Amino acid sequence: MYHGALAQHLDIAQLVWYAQWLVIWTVVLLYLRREDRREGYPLVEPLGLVKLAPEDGQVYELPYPKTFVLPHGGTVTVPRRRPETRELKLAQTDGFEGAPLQPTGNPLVDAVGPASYAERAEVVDATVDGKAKIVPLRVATDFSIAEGDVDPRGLPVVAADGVEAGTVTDLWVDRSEHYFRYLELSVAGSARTALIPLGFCDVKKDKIVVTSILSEQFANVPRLQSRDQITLREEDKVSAYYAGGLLYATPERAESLL
Amino acid sequence: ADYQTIYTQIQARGPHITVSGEWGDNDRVGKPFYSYWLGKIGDAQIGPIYLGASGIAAFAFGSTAILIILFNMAAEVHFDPLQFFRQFFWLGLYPPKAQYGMGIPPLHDGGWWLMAGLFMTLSLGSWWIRVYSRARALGLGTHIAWNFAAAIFFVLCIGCIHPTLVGSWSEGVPFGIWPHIDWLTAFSIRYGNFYYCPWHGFSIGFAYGCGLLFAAHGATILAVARFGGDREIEQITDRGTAVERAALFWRWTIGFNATIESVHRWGWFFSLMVMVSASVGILLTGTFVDNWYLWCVKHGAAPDYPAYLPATPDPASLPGAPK
Amino acid sequence: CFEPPPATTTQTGFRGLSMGEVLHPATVKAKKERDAQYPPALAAVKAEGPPVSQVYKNVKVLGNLTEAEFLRTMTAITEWVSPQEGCTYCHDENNLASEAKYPYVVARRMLEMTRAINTNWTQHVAQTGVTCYTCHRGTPLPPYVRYLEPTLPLNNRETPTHVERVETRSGYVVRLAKYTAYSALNYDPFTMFLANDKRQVRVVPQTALPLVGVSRGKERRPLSDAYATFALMMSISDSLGTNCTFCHNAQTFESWGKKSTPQRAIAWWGIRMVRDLNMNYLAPLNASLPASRLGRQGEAPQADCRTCHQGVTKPLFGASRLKDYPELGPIK
Amino acid sequence: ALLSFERKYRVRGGTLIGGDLFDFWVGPYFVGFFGVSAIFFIFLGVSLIGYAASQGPTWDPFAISINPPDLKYGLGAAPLLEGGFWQAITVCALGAFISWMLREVEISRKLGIGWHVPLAFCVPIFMFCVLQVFRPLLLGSWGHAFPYGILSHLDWVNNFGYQYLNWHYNPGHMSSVSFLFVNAMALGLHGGLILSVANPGDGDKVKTAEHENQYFRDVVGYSIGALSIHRLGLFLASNIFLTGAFGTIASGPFWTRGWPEWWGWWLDIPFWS
Ligand code: BCB
Ligand code: BCB
Ligand code: BCB
Ligand SMILES: C/C=C1/c2cc3[nH]c4c(c3C)C(=O)[C@H](C(=O)OC)c4c3nc(cc4[nH]c(cc(n2)[C@@H]1C)c(C(C)=O)c4C)[C@@H](C)[C@@H]3CCC(=O)OC/C=C(\C)CCC[C@@H](C)CCC[C@@H](C)CCCC(C)C
Ligand SMILES: C/C=C1/c2cc3[nH]c4c(c3C)C(=O)[C@H](C(=O)OC)c4c3nc(cc4[nH]c(cc(n2)[C@@H]1C)c(C(C)=O)c4C)[C@@H](C)[C@@H]3CCC(=O)OC/C=C(\C)CCC[C@H](C)CCC[C@H](C)CCCC(C)C
Ligand SMILES: CC(C)=CCC/C(C)=C/CC/C(C)=C/CC/C(C)=C/CC/C(C)=C/CC/C(C)=C/CC/C(C)=C/CC/C(C)=C/CC/C(C)=C/CC1=C(C)C(=O)c2ccccc2C1=O
Ligand code: HEC
Ligand code: HEC
Ligand code: HEC
Ligand code: HEC
Ligand SMILES: CC(C)=CCC/C(C)=C/C=C/C(C)=C/C=C/C(C)=C/C=C\C=C(C)\C=C\C=C(/C)CC/C=C(\C)CCCC(C)C
Ligand SMILES: CCCCCCCCCCCC[N+](C)(C)[O-]
Ligand SMILES: CCCCCCCCCCCC[N+](C)(C)[O-]
Ligand SMILES: [Fe+2]
Repeated sequence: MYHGALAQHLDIAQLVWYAQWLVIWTVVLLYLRREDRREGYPLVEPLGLVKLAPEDGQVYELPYPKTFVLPHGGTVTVPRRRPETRELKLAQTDGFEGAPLQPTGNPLVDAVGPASYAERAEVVDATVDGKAKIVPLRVATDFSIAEGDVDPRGLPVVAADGVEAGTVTDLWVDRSEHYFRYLELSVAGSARTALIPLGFCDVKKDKIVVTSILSEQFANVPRLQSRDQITLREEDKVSAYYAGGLLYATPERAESLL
Repeated sequence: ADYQTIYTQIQARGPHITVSGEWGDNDRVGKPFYSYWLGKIGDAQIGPIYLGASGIAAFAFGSTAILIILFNMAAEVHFDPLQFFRQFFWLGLYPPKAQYGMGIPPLHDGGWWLMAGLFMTLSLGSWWIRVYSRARALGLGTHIAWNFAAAIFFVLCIGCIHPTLVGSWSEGVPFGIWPHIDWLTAFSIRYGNFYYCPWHGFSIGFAYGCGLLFAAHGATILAVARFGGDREIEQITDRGTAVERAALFWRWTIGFNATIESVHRWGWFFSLMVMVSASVGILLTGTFVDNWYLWCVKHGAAPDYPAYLPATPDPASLPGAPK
Repeated sequence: CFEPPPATTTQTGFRGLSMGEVLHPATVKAKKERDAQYPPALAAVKAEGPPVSQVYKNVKVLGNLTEAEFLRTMTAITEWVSPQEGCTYCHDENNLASEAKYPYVVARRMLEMTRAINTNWTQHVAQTGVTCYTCHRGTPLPPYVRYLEPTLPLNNRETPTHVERVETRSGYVVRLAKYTAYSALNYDPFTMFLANDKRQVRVVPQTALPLVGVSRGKERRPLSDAYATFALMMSISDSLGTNCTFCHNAQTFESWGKKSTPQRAIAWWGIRMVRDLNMNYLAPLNASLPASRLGRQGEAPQADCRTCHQGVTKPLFGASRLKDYPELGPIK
Repeated sequence: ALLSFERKYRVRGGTLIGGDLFDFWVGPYFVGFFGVSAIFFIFLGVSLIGYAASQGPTWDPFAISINPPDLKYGLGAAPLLEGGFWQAITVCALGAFISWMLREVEISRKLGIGWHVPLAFCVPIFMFCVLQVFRPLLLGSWGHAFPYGILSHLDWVNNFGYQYLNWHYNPGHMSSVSFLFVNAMALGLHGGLILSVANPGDGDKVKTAEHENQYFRDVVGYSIGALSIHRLGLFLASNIFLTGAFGTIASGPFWTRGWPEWWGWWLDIPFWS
């Protein structure tokens, strides 16, 4: 006799082989792939005429809604319907649905393509204690630049075209993670300040190089509602403006690199 | 290029943060000190550290196991300091060499090994409590502890469960650098080549998979660091452009995508399955399968090849051949 | 701490299986030169006159040879075994029939052993055969022998450090490692598998599922058996200056047919030959050797694969003297 | 068709080559010039595999095996059935992998995100080249490369390792394995930490970045940080192959003995010998 041998010419390991695959596919398809759909669903498509076709499939692929109880009050439920009625200054380039869209105006200002921001909440991200998380050092006086690193305060900001766009006036730090996330500068020729994510900054000892946008485009950087405070959506608007420059700073950037 | 993804150009400093737990706040010891260079690629703050009964116990049980092993290793070189340093990697504490079944082997042939295993196990269990309780104390889910439990379970599988299932302590993993490595080949050989064990294959698929996923996820978050993608918690509760772009990158590349929260579930799952798959494989080995290669031949999966040099009949089966 | 390319590689298995030898040219060259020291065969002599069984007085093995043929054998033996010591190593210069010197009696037994090897173990030595030189290489004490406990250096012609000395307990692990291609396997494959026929090398099941009756508790061979067999294979590989794929398709070490090369079968016969040599010819010699030749357990030095092969898949790369000295076998 | 937030991102541009020619989507998939070349290489490679297999002894998924040429063919071409198919399939594979990587660059460009993913993907492509091209080139024969078979490639890995007696003692392997283990462990830690903070359970409140850092500071006395754990993860994963490659390339071209013996550089120092 043999340990593991069963009737019908089969054995225990052989059965477990099928069971393992069943467990794997069940978790992957029924659980994980549904968790993957808590954002962006149900999908959308051009109608042109009032029609109703929810489709069983749109219900089957979704998991039951979950609700997050926020640390500072309120709740968030996903998935949930989140239509984007915001007018997009984009036009079709061709007829087929797979065709890309083309901006109709200034993509950076209109916020389309890589210049798009998400409809995040217009609330100030908070520290565990309920204070504003991302703030300038003028406010977070108990914070400072580590000894050994460049203090950008006072340095000029040089855009992709080589011309000075303004002067750095402060640094916005993440009080929750002790990490700088933005630099604030005065825009030359204009009468305003503007933030820029550090990820778009090449910090040199004598200057801050920014290749994402040209000097002139600094004038239209999204503005904050408050001076020493920034909302989650504003951070998205600011970061997205510069990213948009990577593809739209000049007409050439959107065309093939090679 | 986003230089911030390589290292932190301008580091920040501020009062250290302390999040109160339901208990144990008075068990935190030390004074946080900072490292400027570590701050280039990570948080500059080191310490303080939490003590607590679980952690202390873990070190007590662990230190004992370690001393049992080190002492037996020292005996291997007749307690000579120079040879101990030189031969370290080659030294080890072995399970019983003789077959006593499940009988407690004498100290000189498996006894000390069994003792070290017991203390290591207690050490692992104690540290698990720390991993679990710290989460609950800080009001966090226990996802990490459940993953850690699977890793611990696998160690128990190769350490004592498989041995108990076949009825022999001689099958355990010895303690030592090279010695625990040698066991791998001894075990694979004894059970007909582990490459043919499906669960060895599953475990590898998930391990390689973890490599693929962390490289992919790590790179994805760095790619959207300019949009604050690293602040995953709030990207989960309030989707930002960082994760919309991350999702679209993958959707446009492979045809489907995850969410900033679910990708962590995929990673947690893949990591978990490395240990779960390995454990199932070890539980089936010796218990219900004796030779994995032959098991695959039996089920028609094993590849076969023509001979290059002449096919060679087993000499032992030839007519008139000796024993 | 590396070997500069190119590397010589051969194929020993179906294409795509990564099977074959991996050799370093400079090493191969150095070994061929060492082995090339094999003295050439002595000039042939006319077989004239009566057999030495009538001419001499104490010839028991080579009695059928003529005087000239016989003296030719003695010259070769001196060349192969004691070229530095000379005829008197085994002989009393005043009475060539005397057995007073211990090497004489041992040599006679060795003549019988050599003839047995070339006559009874052709399954291993084929028509290449062996001569006294194969093992001795020009010295009374063969450079590569084994005792009942691992010894270092492997080549006894090299002066051992204090830690290599078998009396120094602190160096045991190293004495073991250097006998198993530097692995940390805690087993001595010589005493376990080559000194005698008490153990089985095979440790892999021949069925997919565990047979009820031999797969639980004390019915089972300890896993240590698998480590030990792995140790023997590491030792065998190093002894022949080759790797596992020279004999096995690692897909299944336990299978023969297309899963093993002809060399593996020859190796199998070699294990039987060595056990025969050790149990029936070499081990019994401890009663004829001086205490200074015996191991700490009173054992006489014995043979393993390296004793003849000395790092080459074929001893002396296949060199032969079989036809030059038919008196050494095969004996019809 | 489109995720609810996807439309605004589907703009033209970002390509490396081709421009508007292939700048479009097919279902969820972005095409692009490299999307076209990828499909080309995939179709060709898979077709070659299928035809090569049809000339083989079996249709079983696990047993099928398309192998390289005998070592004797060196770096030259070999008859189709005797390694030729394998050679063609290898070229298609490389073309497909590289096209896939460059396509990811175009997708990254269009979205305005960093090129970190495709850059990371270059690592496994590189390892594939180390195994199938670089090492075989150094040894002088395509025949040293691994075969294409679900189980047969394991037989190759197996024999390759044993060609050096015990591959586990290979220093480059030891590094590679350590990175594999720590990366799998770290991924579990990272995924678990994030999930534990967003899912405290029992109706409790979602926690914070502060709680994140507090957890590991308490458990191990240090917390690398939110952004840093992602850089670390990419570093750990990448090094599985970046360091492993050295152990692979060294076996044969720079070392022909067993790997355990290599450690003689340490063990055989006369001082303690
Ligand atoms: C130096 C060592 C090597 C190695 C060692 C290795 C081991 C030891 C094991 C595997 C295993 C596996 N390997 Mg192999 N491997 C494979 C593919 C595979 C899979 C059949 C399987 C699981 C892989 C996985 O899930 O991780 C990546 C993970 C994920 C989650 C993404 C999905 C990947 C998908 C499963 C790949 C499917 C590939 C297809 C079967 C064939 C592709 C071509 C077709 C379409 C024509 C590829 C495609 C390549 C290439 C192109 O180089 C490769 C190279 C190598 N493997 C090296 C030669 N691999 C395991 C196995 O079960 O083998 C039977 C196993 O035990
Ligand atoms: C010749 C021998 C072979 C072999 C033998 C082997 C065996 C015998 C086993 C594996 C197993 C496994 N192998 Mg295989 N293997 C693998 C990969 C893998 C892993 C995916 C998997 C699980 C091991 C693990 O994660 O442990 C790393 C993780 C561990 C050990 C968990 C530790 C957790 C713990 C809490 C840590 C504690 C730390 C404390 C500080 C300790 C303190 C101690 C003190 C107190 C004393 C690959 C990719 C390859 C290739 C490329 O060839 C391969 C080839 C082979 N393996 C050969 C065929 N392999 C296992 C398996 O899956 O079997 C089915 C297994 O048991
Ligand atoms: C008996 C033989 C042994 C052996 C022999 C061995 C060799 C010979 C080599 C390794 C290597 C490696 N081994 Mg070792 N090994 C490992 C682990 C590992 C890996 C970390 C490492 C790299 C694997 C690799 O190259 O993938 C390669 C994977 C590639 C190239 C994947 C490329 C993917 C591609 C870009 C895209 C593919 C796409 C698909 C076709 C898509 C399909 C379509 C679908 C998905 C839609 C462990 C943990 C163990 C254990 C537990 O014992 C072990 C034991 C052993 N290994 C044995 C001792 N191992 C390698 C190494 O680094 O050594 C230093 C190596 O060369
Ligand atoms: C697929 C998923 C996997 C996975 C998962 C997870 N892995 C986890 C967790 C999860 C989820 C945790 O939550 C837990 C953790 O906390 O993370 C930070 C942990 C851990 N994984 C560790 C090691 C590890 N994981 C491995 C593998 C995998 N992990 C696989 C891959 C491997 C491999 C590959 O070998 C290793 C080596 C530890 C760091 C840690 C346990 C600590 C412990 O339990 O120790 C218990 C305590 C002790 C042994 C005492 C230590 C005493 C020391 C300091 C010596 C003192 C000597 C002194 C007294 C001498 C004096 C005398 C002398 C001078 C003469
Ligand atoms: C160190 C870092 C690691 C790492 C990293 C990353 N990994 C990535 C990315 C990153 C960052 C991506 O961005 C990219 C991706 O999109 O993710 C979703 C990707 C991907 N990693 C895949 C497989 C994978 N990653 C492995 C390993 C690691 N990944 C290591 C650990 C392994 C191992 C271990 O075996 C596997 C099997 C695919 C799923 C996917 C490419 C699909 C493709 O290229 O499309 C183009 C090609 C095809 C769809 C098919 C081509 C078929 C050819 C023509 C015919 C067959 C030829 C073939 C040689 C036959 C082999 C047979 C086999 C039995 C032997
Ligand atoms: C002969 C023959 C073969 C003929 C047919 C050829 C063919 C394929 C034709 C198709 C049709 C045509 C002509 C199409 C044109 C367009 C085109 C270029 C199509 C491509 C088709 C194709 C080749 C598809 C295969 C795609 C593919 C390689 C899939 C692999 C999927 C696998 C196994 C991935 C491994 C990793 C894994 C387990 C992932 C799951 C979890 C996910 C989704 C992680 C990604 C992810 C990460 C990592 C985040 O960090 C993240 C952060 C925040 C939000 C989201 C995410 C997120 O989604
Ligand atoms: C030991 C390794 C030997 C060396 C060196 C030499 N001889 Fe030898 N010889 C040896 C043995 C074992 C025997 C007996 C052979 C047998 O078949 O029994 C002999 C015998 C002789 C004899 C015969 C003496 C007699 O019985 O009358 C002679 C003449 C002889 N040996 C000569 C000889 C010479 C000249 C040597 C150096 C060239 C020499 N022997 C070396 C063993 C060994
Ligand atoms: C390897 C298989 C051998 C062959 C072939 C021959 N000999 Fe040998 N011999 C061998 C060993 C392992 C030993 C034991 C160790 C030792 O040195 O004693 C010997 C020993 C002798 C001796 C005595 C050596 C001494 O102690 O002084 C002699 C004189 C001797 N062998 C002679 C000899 C002759 C004449 C051979 C060919 C006919 C011959 N040996 C072959 C191993 C092997
Ligand atoms: C030919 C010279 C060999 C080399 C080189 C290696 N092996 Fe071997 N192996 C060989 C033989 C003749 C035998 C059988 C001996 C007998 O008395 O039956 C073996 C056996 C094994 C086994 C056991 C198989 C079984 O049936 O249980 C294993 C697992 C094995 N060999 C492994 C192995 C490895 C890893 C090697 C390189 C380090 C290796 N062998 C080399 C002959 C030869
Ligand atoms: C001298 C008495 C030997 C001992 C001890 C061992 N081997 Fe041997 N081996 C010997 C000879 C004279 C030959 C040559 C055969 C030829 O055709 O030239 C061999 C051959 C082998 C081979 C085959 C080599 C090949 O064909 O390429 C192998 C694999 C082999 N020997 C293995 C082997 C092993 C494993 C041994 C110890 C158990 C062993 N041999 C001892 C002589 C002697
Ligand atoms: C006792 C009875 C009745 C029942 C059984 C009890 C039981 C639960 C037994 C369990 C056994 C188990 C789980 C055994 C498992 C063994 C395993 C998996 C071991 C694996 C590998 C071990 C290795 C790598 C250990 C290496 C150890 C050493 C290097 C020595 C330790 C050294 C240190 C950690 C610090 C460095 C010290 C040095 C500088 C001097
Ligand atoms: C594996 C058994 C270990 C027993 C010894 C360790 C006990 C630790 C108890 C910790 C109690 C923690 N607490 C207070 C949070 O409940
Ligand atoms: C060891 C193999 C583990 C495989 C785990 C699953 C791999 C990824 C599966 C993706 C499936 C995608 N989709 C859209 C069909 O759901
Ligand atoms: Fe993450």
